[PDB]
Amino acid sequence: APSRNGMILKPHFHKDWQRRVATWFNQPARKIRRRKARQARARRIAPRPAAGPIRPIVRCPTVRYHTKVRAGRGFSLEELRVAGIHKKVARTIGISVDPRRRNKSTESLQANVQRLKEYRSKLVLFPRKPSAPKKGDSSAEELKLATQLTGPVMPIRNVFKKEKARVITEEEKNFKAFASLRMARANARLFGIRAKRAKEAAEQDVEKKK
Amino acid sequence: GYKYIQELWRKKQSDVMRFLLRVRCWQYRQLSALHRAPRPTRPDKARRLGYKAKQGYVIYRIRVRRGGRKRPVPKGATYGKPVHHGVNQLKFARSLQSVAEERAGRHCGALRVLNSYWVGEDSTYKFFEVILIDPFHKAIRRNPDTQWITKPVHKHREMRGLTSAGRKSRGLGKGHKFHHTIGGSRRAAWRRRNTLQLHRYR
Amino acid sequence: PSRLRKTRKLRGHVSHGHGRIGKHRKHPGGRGNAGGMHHHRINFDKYHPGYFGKVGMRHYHLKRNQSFCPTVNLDKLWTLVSEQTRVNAAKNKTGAAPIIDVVRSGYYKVLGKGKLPKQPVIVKAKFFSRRAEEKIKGVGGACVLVA
Amino acid sequence: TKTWRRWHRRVNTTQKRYAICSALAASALPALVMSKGHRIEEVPELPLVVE
Amino acid sequence: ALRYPMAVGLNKGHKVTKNVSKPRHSRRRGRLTKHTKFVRDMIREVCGFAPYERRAMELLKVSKDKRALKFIKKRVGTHIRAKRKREELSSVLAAMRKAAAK
RNA sequence: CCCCGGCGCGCCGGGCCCGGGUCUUCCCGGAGUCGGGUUGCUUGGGAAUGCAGCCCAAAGCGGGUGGUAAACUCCAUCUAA
RNA sequence: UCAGUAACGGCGAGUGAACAGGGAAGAGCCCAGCGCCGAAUCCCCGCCCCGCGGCGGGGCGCGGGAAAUGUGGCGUACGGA
Ligand SMILES: [Mg+2]
Ligand SMILES: [Mg+2]
Ligand SMILES: [Mg+2]
Ligand SMILES: [Mg+2]
Ligand SMILES: [Mg+2]
Ligand SMILES: [Mg+2]
Ligand SMILES: [Mg+2]
Ligand SMILES: [Mg+2]
Ligand SMILES: [Mg+2]
Ligand SMILES: [Mg+2]
Ligand SMILES: [Mg+2]
Ligand SMILES: [Mg+2]
Ligand SMILES: [Mg+2]
Ligand SMILES: [Mg+2]
Ligand SMILES: [Mg+2]
Repeated sequence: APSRNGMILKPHFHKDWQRRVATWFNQPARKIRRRKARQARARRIAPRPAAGPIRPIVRCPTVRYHTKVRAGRGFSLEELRVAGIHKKVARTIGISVDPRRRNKSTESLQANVQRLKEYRSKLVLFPRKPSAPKKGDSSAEELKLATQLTGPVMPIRNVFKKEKARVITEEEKNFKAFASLRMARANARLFGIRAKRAKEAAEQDVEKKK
Repeated sequence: GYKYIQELWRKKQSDVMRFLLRVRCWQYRQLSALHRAPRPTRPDKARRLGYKAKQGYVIYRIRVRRGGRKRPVPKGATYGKPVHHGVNQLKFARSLQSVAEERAGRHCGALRVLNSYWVGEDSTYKFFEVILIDPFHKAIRRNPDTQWITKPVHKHREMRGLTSAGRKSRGLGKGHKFHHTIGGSRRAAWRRRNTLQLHRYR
Repeated sequence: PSRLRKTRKLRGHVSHGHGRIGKHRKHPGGRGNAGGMHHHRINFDKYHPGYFGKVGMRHYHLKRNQSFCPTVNLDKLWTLVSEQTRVNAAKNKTGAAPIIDVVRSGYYKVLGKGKLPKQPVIVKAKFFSRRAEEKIKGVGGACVLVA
Repeated sequence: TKTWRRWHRRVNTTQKRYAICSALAASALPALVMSKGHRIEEVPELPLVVE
Repeated sequence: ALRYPMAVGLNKGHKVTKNVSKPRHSRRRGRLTKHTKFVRDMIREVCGFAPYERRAMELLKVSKDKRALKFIKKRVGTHIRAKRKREELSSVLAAMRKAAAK
């Protein structure tokens, strides 16, 4: 029975919920399991980055988030072809590669190319044969000063270009923003019916001739 | 060549293929319900479904009676609320092809089911052919392209609904149509949606 | 703390705080929100008016991020930039106007409620309101749009 | 008794820090230490620091 | 004029320089080859036509086109598939005419 | 002090005779399946989310999806069986 | 987290997801088909030497089979030859 004044609250407890109860008493006993296997992994991959292969720079969909930048899954084969890295050898120097990604823009394609250059320049390569160096391989002076990098590799940080204070012109003060918004919204909500009404104005006013 | 038998087996409404499918269906209707075939009836569809013409690969032909699943209850009398008074027009949730693959995977329990296909039907029967693999031959043990099937994880793929015809019945997949099977399966989705996560600190 | 609760003073009294005439039975009104239209109508009308019925159009596949638009008012518009930008524009004499980028702070629309300090600004934002733009002209300033 | 009883409590960080600063500001008072029971009648100075 | 990018309107959106690439090889699928066409017609000439395309052809001979399209739509399903099946069922008919014409 | 294993380095007998870049000529796909009707169950999925039975039954610049049924025309998106 | 939300529902009781985003983890691939290659491939038995307690390595057999109703190598939608 409801009291005087309160909420109409619907509790979702009409199923046998006591059987399927999930308690988190092993959360501290699994955080240590994850950390232990994360340092067994950071010891299995000795000089390779501890976070893993480098990820590209990636905008987000969904206008809620389409101004932040993120770390994608891999570098599209287009960006690998521009950077000059075979798609089957990229995965062996810790470069991430997913083929599913497209590249519609260019401002991001060149950003990820510059990213591959900034990684293939920071890359210290060890020679396949230890007792014998090779051609494309960092020299032993690097290899002795080559450490294991912690955290993400080349971390991605949202930056904003600092624009200094200008002086406002009378063309900036002439710009009616709210009117321009309501006008573009009208000219877009009405574009189809306007074009059809003018196709009718041009399909009727021709009959008068023939 | 194989694409000629392929584009031919799509004109099932033609004359030649309605003569062949009908003499096949008549001959099948006279043999046993589950009998071993000497060789794959459709060699092209068999390759497409994974049949290498080498030792160890077996083809069983099996027929199943068409129609829905009458409810196994007394005369009428399904004691319950009028919602569940249905007996006649009910349907089974597993395809007749999965029932063929599991009557083969049960009649011959040593062999591992790979896939199956349709070779004929009539008003009272549907005829399938199941591609069974012998997982202890050496043509399959040593060949590393197919030694996955010999591990104990793939026991009774069709009793666990992992063949193609079975997977087609569990409504799994990626998309906005397959939301009720996010996670392992329908019951592993149901469990996580109907499971109350009670953290330590709430 | 049970030692603070009310069932520690209720030991020894027969009805345990619940009545001699009318007992504490299990569900003497039905379970949950039962009788919203029959015997709990005075309560569902005195306290939850409009709880019964339909209104408006449905929208099947609603996605809550197409309609994302967090707003910021003019009163706390000058709080998005540092203090040495508003006072630097005070001490400024070459008429330069600081550029306040709002979508960089996390708002799309600018509503104009508060007063403004008398100095020019260049407000970059996605959507503007009529009054929010008039309060900016009336102080001298530009309403830049950014798609 | 069930096992989903609320066993653990969470406290605001600024309040755990208020409590730490209040438990340190109270360890430099001869009365608040001689009243907890400690026998410090001959300690040369309360904030006892050593090399 | 002072035109700005706008979140709304007829050309809304942040402005990027749209690059071009070779279209994915996936989209290529479905297109006929000069060999798969030869197999399709070389089996059309072996099998023939369906018992309902033998009827659609006789309905397109007397030029009862609306009924001959409602028949195909009822018999095969979607209107797009019916229209696309009728177009070829009339191209083959003009072939069986430009054949025995001489 | 015993045993197991890994990570290691030599040696033998084997393998394997191998890559990328630019042009040129070529080739490229999974059917009683998709799909439509209808029936039953299921789903938040509402002019059918999914599945299944029965009937019809494909195409290949095609096919599916783009959360309201239908026709027209554009585009996005993958490439099922 | 979205979310007790969109939606379902004698639109009553009640039921009720997904997208995006932040995290743990992080890895891809393989066929049929289409072609190219003297079937270039596989299993089994007999004998030699070793290895031998997870039944293998190498050599011989005008030894037997499977397989042209298609074995092996290249190759699979990110194109490939
Ligand atoms: Mg009361
Ligand atoms: Mg699997
Ligand atoms: Mg299907
Ligand atoms: Mg009393
Ligand atoms: Mg009593
Ligand atoms: Mg009381
Ligand atoms: Mg009472
Ligand atoms: Mg009570
Ligand atoms: Mg009444
Ligand atoms: Mg049921
Ligand atoms: Mg239900
Ligand atoms: Mg997401
Ligand atoms: Mg992580
Ligand atoms: Mg292969
Ligand atoms: Mg082959």
